[PDB]
Amino acid sequence: MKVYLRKIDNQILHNKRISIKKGILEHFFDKANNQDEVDMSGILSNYNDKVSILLATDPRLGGGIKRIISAEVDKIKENRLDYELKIDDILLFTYISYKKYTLEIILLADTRYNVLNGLINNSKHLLVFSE
Amino acid sequence: MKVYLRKIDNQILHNKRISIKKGILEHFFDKANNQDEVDMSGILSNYNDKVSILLATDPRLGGGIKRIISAEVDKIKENRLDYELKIDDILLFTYISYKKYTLEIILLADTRYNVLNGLIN
Repeated sequence: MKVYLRKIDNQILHNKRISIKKGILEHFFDKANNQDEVDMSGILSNYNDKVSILLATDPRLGGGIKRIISAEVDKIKENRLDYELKIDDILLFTYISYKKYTLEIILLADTRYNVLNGLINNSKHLLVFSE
Repeated sequence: MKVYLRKIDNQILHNKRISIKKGILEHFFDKANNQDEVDMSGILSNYNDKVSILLATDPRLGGGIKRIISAEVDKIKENRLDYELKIDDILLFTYISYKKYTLEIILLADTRYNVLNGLIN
């Protein structure tokens, strides 16, 4: 299994597309080419959409990436009435199969947060491998 | 950076080695070739050694890997004398930078264990 952890920052909260480093493009998104697409779905919402790899300037996720995130935020708001996606929340991407992924938001309040935040340490990006 | 989580199982204990699968070789050990070495230190011990990637005959970690693991075991034994590496303990490898790694044993009782085991499963 492989997982990609990304901490939310103002650039994500503001921009329409999330930047990723080259290591992530190769080791997690399978060396994708510009304008390639992968399927991605949100864990709480089962909202599924197409997310694009944009390699101009630097590697970025686009397409449906923010709609998936927003759908997950919508599910969390059902239980956490006053919740907005915020800085230092963690995005957890799971590789399912080739060009298929899942996405989950790890809140500060989540029981997994301290350990996952512990692993991310200083970076904003981390790949976690197992098996 | 990246992290590789390897649960101790009966194969590791029986075969007395950490096998290397193709995906881990490519994405965590940077497509190392046979006999390439990386630096690796144990977290609790700060014991530093060289770990070889041995692809001939049975792909595996080699070189100093056994000395790093036991050095961590020895640190754990300071506070739990009967501790031995056991099934379901988790090996936490961290990629620091190119050819440079750290290793830590996560026991069942470590407060990090349940969350890390959750990722594995």
